[PDB]
Amino acid sequence: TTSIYPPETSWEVNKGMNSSRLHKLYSLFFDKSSAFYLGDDVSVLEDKPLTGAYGFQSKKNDQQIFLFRPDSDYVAGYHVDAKSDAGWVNDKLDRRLSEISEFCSKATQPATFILPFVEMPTDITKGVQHQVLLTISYDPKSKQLTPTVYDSIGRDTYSESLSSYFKGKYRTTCDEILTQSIEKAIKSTDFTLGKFTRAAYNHQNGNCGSYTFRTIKEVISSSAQGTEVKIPGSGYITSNSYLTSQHVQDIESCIKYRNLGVVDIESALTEGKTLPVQLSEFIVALEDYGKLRSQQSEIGYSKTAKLTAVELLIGILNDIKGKNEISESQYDKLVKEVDCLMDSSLGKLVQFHLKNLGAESLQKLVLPCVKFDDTID
Amino acid sequence: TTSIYPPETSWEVNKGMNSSRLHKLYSLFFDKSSAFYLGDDVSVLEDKPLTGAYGFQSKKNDQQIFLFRPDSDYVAGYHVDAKSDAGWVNDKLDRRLSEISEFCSKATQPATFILPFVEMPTDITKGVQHQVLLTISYDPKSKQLTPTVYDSIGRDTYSESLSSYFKGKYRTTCDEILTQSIEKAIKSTDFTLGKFTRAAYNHQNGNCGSYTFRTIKEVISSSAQGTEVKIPGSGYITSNSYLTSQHVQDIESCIKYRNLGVVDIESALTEGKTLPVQLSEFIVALEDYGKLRSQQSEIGYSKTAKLTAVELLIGILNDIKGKNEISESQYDKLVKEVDCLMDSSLGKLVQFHLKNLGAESLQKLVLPCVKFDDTID
Ligand SMILES: [Ba+2]
Ligand SMILES: [Ba+2]
Ligand SMILES: [Ba+2]
Ligand SMILES: [Ba+2]
Repeated sequence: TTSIYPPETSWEVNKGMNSSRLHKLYSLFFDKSSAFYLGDDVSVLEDKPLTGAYGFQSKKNDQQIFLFRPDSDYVAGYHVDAKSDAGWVNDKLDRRLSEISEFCSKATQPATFILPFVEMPTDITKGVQHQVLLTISYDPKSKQLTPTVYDSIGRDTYSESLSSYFKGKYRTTCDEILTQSIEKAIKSTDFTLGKFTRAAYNHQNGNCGSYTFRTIKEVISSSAQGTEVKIPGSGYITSNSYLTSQHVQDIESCIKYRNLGVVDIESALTEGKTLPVQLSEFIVALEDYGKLRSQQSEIGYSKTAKLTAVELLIGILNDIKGKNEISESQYDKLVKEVDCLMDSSLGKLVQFHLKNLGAESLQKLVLPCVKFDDTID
Repeated sequence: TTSIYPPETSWEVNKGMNSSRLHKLYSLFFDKSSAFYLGDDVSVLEDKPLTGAYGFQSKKNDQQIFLFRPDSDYVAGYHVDAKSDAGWVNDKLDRRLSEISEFCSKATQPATFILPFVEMPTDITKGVQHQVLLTISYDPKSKQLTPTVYDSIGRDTYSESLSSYFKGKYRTTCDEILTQSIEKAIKSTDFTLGKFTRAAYNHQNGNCGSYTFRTIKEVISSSAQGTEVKIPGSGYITSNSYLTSQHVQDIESCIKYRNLGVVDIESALTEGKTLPVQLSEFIVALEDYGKLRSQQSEIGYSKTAKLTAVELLIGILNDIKGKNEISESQYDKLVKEVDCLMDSSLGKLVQFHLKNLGAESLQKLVLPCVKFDDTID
């Protein structure tokens, strides 16, 4: 168990997802600068905790929404070979299903449970893991609950499609073992099991993670009321309108440039709070850029140039955090390095932080806190 | 512990290396069709086993060569931040170093120990692991032994180079902790420690694995006698001449198309044997192609077309293995699918296997074993 979610500079959406990153992204849900912001609901009065998840009262409804914090251990393996057994669900995931069942056994209000999880083939050697989303909606008056999976990799086109017969020899997904796990989680045969369905969308053939996150937003908002809206018809025209570029830079800037504790997040979705960006984060980001840039592995600006720049910027940033102040000479030295710190990736980092610090530039940011006298060097 | 090394179709060199694959590649060392073939030496008379490694008497020398079977656990982590401590070496790797030291404490003949291992930064979040190679050469009359590391990622160019000063703030490699582990492995202060050196070659910035394998070959052959020959001067002109395309298709075809037990390998380097390709392998390869092709994830031929083809080919291949025979009708059905089974990747697979089965084509391969009568459908 590790408790911080560092800035991963040089991370991009095509570089794939994991439980920690996804959880970090959760912080966006209450940030109004963000297109993932839910002003569609509020938190659940401090009761009914349902461990592992964050609760939400609908502002527009009597409907309650429980979104699970992601887990390295929510995983479903499936056997692609169909002579083999359908698969396994990880005993924690199974556990959470049993727990939903038990939350619903006593529930006076309609609920929706949103669990993100990883779906993988275990026969083959690739072991592509794709980020994927389960939601279970329960109605008390209807005495029943309906499973659904939202799958981003839902490409396949007729040429690459599978015949009814060959489907018999080959599993492309974990639906068999998963439905099994669910009808196992409820049996007093207490509940009617609504039909299991799977929502696929356009042509992915590892961006799955980010679509999953977007879908969580869509799934929550759409539950204040309204049908579920995803790409391939019954929704958005294109994948690009659905997950917009403003959704993307939001996600990327979050992962790429921020340093967030898990406590900070937990508080943030418990109290319906936004997490503003501390200056300490700017410093950590710079440091990580710094470490990564110095690497050799997987009047233009050089490595030692970039590094001296980061060193100096870091220094100044600290002396600002230090009570204290900046000195004239230091301001000059920064000015010489400004055009370098605004260059490329490092620039994007810096612009992110200046934007969220309420400063137009490095000079503007740094200009107060400077002590002057007379003529200085 | 898993004991087979399946064919990974769709694997390519740019897709990176691991302990099992690398070990599988070891099988090429005695195959004369292969450019990795050592007709430069023979095995060690069955004595002096030095557990974990394979021994070799030099045909041209009194020199002994011990190449280690790779391990998921031979790993060196290093801290890129230099205010931090240099790193860690995995207690197994350390263990093997202590064991070399002890083999050399009693040794009457000059030896060279070749250990492949993975080198990684632990501060940063990427955790790029790059396949890398240690060799330790001991002389009894010189009372001493010399460490060397061969590093393929040895790119960096002056712009992306690191100043003497910034080297002080940043580690790009595991040399510090590694040299430490070595001078720790010998202290009675019994041995003189030859100077630790590191051989880098051209411009990689994850092919590292395959270069490492090539280097093992170079390191072994070059030890029958001769200086060590790698790319950046003191060797081959270009990386492409060093690791030739004939080296590459050898490696790829090995990983991609073969099914090899670890027992088969162990025997093969113990007895100096070649492993010819069983027909069973062809069948396994086809099956794996089959599984992977049916997947949706990370008059032209369709998925269901390709699959029916594989199904039929597999069927026929089995009936061949089954004592038994093929039937006329079956031969026809194959003929209809021939142009499909020769297409693209599947084709490359099939051509690999036909080449190593002593058959010009599918029809030629399958043509005996067919029973005829009169006019058949
Ligand atoms: Ba289970
Ligand atoms: Ba039923
Ligand atoms: Ba150790
Ligand atoms: Ba010394």
